[PDB]
Amino acid sequence: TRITLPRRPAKKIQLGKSRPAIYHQFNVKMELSDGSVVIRRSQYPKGEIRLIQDQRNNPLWNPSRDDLVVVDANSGGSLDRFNKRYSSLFSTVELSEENKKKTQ
Amino acid sequence: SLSPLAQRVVTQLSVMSASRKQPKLLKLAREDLIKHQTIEK
Amino acid sequence: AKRVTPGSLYKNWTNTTHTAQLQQTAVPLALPIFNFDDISKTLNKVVSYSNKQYKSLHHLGSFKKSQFNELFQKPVCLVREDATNSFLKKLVSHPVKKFIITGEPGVGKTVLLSQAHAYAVDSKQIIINISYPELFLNGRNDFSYDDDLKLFIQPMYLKKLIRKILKANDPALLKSIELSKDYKFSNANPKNASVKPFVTLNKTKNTVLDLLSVMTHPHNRGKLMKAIIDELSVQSKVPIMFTVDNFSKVLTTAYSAYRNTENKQIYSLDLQMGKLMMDIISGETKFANGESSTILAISGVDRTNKTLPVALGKIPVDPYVTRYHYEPKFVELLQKGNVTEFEVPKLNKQEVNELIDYYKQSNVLLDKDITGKKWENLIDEKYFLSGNGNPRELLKSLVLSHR
Amino acid sequence: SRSVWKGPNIVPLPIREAMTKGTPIRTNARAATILPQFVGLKFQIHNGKEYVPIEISEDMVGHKLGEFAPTRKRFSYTQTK
Amino acid sequence: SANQRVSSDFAVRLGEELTAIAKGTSSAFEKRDQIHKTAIAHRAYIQLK
RNA sequence: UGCAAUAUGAUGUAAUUGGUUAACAUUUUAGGGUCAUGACCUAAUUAUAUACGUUCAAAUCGUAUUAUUGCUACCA
RNA sequence: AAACUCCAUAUAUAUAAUUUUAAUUAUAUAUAAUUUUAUAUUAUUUAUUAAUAUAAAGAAAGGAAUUAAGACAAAUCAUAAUGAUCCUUAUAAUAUGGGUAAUAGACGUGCUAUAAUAAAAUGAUAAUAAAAUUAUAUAAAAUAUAUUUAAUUAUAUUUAAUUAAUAAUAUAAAACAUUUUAAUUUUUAAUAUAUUUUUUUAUUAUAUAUUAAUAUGAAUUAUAAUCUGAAAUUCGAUUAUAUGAAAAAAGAAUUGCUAGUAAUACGUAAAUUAGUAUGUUACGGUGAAUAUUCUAACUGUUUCGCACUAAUCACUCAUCACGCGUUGAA
Ligand SMILES: Nc1nc2c(ncn2[C@@H]2O[C@H](COP(=O)(O)OP(=O)(O)OP(=O)(O)O)[C@@H](O)[C@H]2O)c(=O)[nH]1
Ligand SMILES: [Mg+2]
Ligand SMILES: [Mg+2]
Ligand SMILES: [Mg+2]
Ligand SMILES: [Mg+2]
Ligand SMILES: [Mg+2]
Ligand SMILES: [Mg+2]
Ligand SMILES: [Mg+2]
Ligand SMILES: [Mg+2]
Ligand SMILES: [Mg+2]
Ligand SMILES: [Mg+2]
Ligand SMILES: [Mg+2]
Ligand SMILES: [Mg+2]
Ligand SMILES: [Mg+2]
Ligand SMILES: [Mg+2]
Ligand SMILES: [Mg+2]
Ligand SMILES: [Mg+2]
Ligand SMILES: [Mg+2]
Ligand SMILES: [Mg+2]
Ligand SMILES: [Mg+2]
Ligand SMILES: [Mg+2]
Repeated sequence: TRITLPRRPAKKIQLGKSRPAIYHQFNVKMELSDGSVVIRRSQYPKGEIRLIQDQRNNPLWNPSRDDLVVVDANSGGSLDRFNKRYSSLFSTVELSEENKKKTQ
Repeated sequence: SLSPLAQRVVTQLSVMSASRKQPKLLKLAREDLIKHQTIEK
Repeated sequence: AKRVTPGSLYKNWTNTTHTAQLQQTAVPLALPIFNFDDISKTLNKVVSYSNKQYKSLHHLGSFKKSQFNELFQKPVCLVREDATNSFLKKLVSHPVKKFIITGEPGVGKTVLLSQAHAYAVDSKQIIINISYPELFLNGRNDFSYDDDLKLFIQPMYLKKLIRKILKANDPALLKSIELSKDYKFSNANPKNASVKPFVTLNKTKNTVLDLLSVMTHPHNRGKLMKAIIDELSVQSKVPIMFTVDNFSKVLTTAYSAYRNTENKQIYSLDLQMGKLMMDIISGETKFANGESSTILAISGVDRTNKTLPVALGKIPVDPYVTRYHYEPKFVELLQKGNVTEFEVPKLNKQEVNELIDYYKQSNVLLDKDITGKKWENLIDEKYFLSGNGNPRELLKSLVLSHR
Repeated sequence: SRSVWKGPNIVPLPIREAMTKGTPIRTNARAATILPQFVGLKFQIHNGKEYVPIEISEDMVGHKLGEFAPTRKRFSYTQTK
Repeated sequence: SANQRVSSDFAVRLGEELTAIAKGTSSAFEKRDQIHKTAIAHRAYIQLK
């Protein structure tokens, strides 16, 4: 019932002729949420990449900072449309109007 | 006769393998070998 | 697989009757020849055209579908005296010669146009006929935008129309005209294509006969037609008669199906083959020759709006009507040139009598009206069934309606 | 879909205790919309006989509280053959 | 017999078939003939009621 | 140290001078049903077993797999 | 049972000062038909007779309401009312929600398809109706946006006129001209043709390559958004872009219709609503063909049998299982 691809007769790699494995890697630049950049070795042919969510904008790794904005992927799903759809209500008036319910 | 999944995994294991991807052995002259020995020391 | 053997009728009824030679079996009959100078001699007679008129009226497209032109060897006309004579007489004697033919569906608006074309070929005139204007306004042809001639051009229809003009009009009459300007076009002729990229014309040494013959590229064919019409406008030797049939389509379809590069629909006047055709009726294109003459004809296969009634003065002007049903620019273009109408009167009992006589002679009637009917009763009944003199209804009663 | 110009459907429900303390909001108002202010609050939505607990995620905003409290549970045909 | 022709218009097909029958190239004469032969065969069963 | 025949099923089954389907039957599909028993339809399974030759035809001759016949050895 | 009756038919008479015009109309009364004669032929209770023939005169031809007695202990105690019972801090009252709406195989009755004797787009001196609704209403024109000249369809903004033979719902729609329309190389281009020009005849391309999988179908989904309502989540109808499934006319069997009927990709109005019909109830448009020889199936009577009579769902024959009695034999 199992599916497997057949084993071909392995080529014999003689004693002393066995070379190491050096896969092709690029010196890729990786930008964090802040302006910091780290050079690293990657096998993907992309020399440059930036991150939107990472260590530099996580509360657990950033306890001391007072203000810390969070963000997610853009142009995907229906995110932020729950705000774009309602323009009449906008940002402290709602906070004041949410004072109490007076129910018991 | 193979499946498209079989082809995909064969490509993945091609990326694994060293066949048809490694360059020639590095053979250095005697003088450059001595240079390299000094570098490493 | 290919079940359509050659020579088998596969199109609709109308197309089959129109294209298939249903007249190969028709009966030959000696009839008078259509000539205006002998109109007093053939005032009320079912007369046939001459070979000149038949070779013409064909390239021009004077004979159409759904006319029962196949019941006879070749198309024939009754001449009449209140439509053909009453029209051609004023055409000859009217200071400004531009008319539009109106009437009810089936009256003979086309046949009268064909009679006018026959008179033109008889009277040695250069004829331009556009016939069905839906072809260049429907969107089934190619177009482009000409930077110099700031208009849209339609190379396929332009080629067809220039070929119509050249193949119909007389080589002698066309060669009699000498060019006034020098025109330089591109070359699209396979012969001498590589040697010369542009063909050249010269003043008073070439003629319109080969001006039409030159073959240019699609993008330059618009300028080609501009040259044709401008030279024919400045010539003053032989008259030029310009004719458009089914003018209702153009005066009701202001915006073509041709769509601009931004979803807009291109305006008919913004599109060439409408500007050329409208400037001549309006009077921007002046023909030097005295008796050029212009004729238009509406069709009953087209919707009606207030444009034509307001242009002809049949009703007042209502400015609140929507553009889909009233077009002040078209009205203004029609009124700037003093176009006058011409309603084709319906047939009389005597006209029906002569038509039925000819139909009997040609054997297109039935035992029903040949055996048990007396001529007076038959003519009265058909005159009554034809809506008191509608030729199409008369033919349908006689031939099509079998029970 | 409720017309946007009317504004979101909002019902009086207690949120001040929900933020100041950890008290969950138990309610039968299944037709109320999940505004951006409820994220992180624990709700107990009535399903017909019992209150189902749910935590509000940033994606639930714009939906109705009653979409995550099924009222009827799945059908199972007992063939016995 | 007219529906076995090519024209997309029933009027054209029917006119073609009627023309064929007028010139005597119908494909149902054999049906008439078979029915008539069967009647000739069953003449005996006739019983004036 | 050589050779023989088997299977389209949920219950086996066509046959002989060359192109194409190989019953039943089984089953909720079910016949005709006065709501009704209890005789097709409708509802399941062949793909000439992976090879070799030919005219626009190979079930037909070899080998080989699902494996139970009958001789010789039977003074090892 | 027929007649009497209501909707329809014809005629008259009376009302409308023909600007509630539909006088081609409205509805009050009466008349008429459940049609009359004349010769023909078969016949035949003899002429007093029917079935036909059809010269004649008449406008004259339909429809629905009414379905007895007995029955099937047919349906209804959920339209309401009721006898017996059975709940009385419930089996009686209120609100918040969730049920009635779930989905394996079945089964009815309908809607929409599967293309060319047929489906879309246009038809402004607006081709042609009937019957209804509007004080718990109705929505004309007009202006804005979806979408660019318009128009057409959806929403908003204003609400005109009319409680209505007067405004409005509402320019019926199919027919009928025109254009198109894949399977289809049955097509479209390029040049040439010529008396088919909205067209045909040539030579090339339109050929993964002729017997079903679109430019048919609109189910199922994604996302804006809009109506009504306090509120569509479970569960309401809408336009917009996208999505584009099954279906290539259907097996035993089977349904309705005999004329203004069936059929109709013909539409129209009302009831039930704050809102939502593929249902119900009504109105008109266009309009068929088929029939005088079958076994069967129901009935109204009839004739033959009857041991049934709360009557064939009748009644009624045993030995074997249960208890008690009496007599044989031995
Ligand atoms: N002999 C003869 N036939 C005529 C005449 N006029 C009309 N007919 C016939 O009647 C038909 C009427 O069609 P047309 O002549 O196109 O009439 P029309 O009024 O132009 O028609 P639409 O354009 O469709 O409104 C013609 O095709 C002829 O068959 C005439 O003068 N003589
Ligand atoms: Mg015409
Ligand atoms: Mg021994
Ligand atoms: Mg009665
Ligand atoms: Mg009764
Ligand atoms: Mg019951
Ligand atoms: Mg009660
Ligand atoms: Mg229900
Ligand atoms: Mg029913
Ligand atoms: Mg169709
Ligand atoms: Mg449709
Ligand atoms: Mg109309
Ligand atoms: Mg009315
Ligand atoms: Mg309006
Ligand atoms: Mg239509
Ligand atoms: Mg479609
Ligand atoms: Mg739908
Ligand atoms: Mg659906
Ligand atoms: Mg309603
Ligand atoms: Mg009786
Ligand atoms: Mg009885």
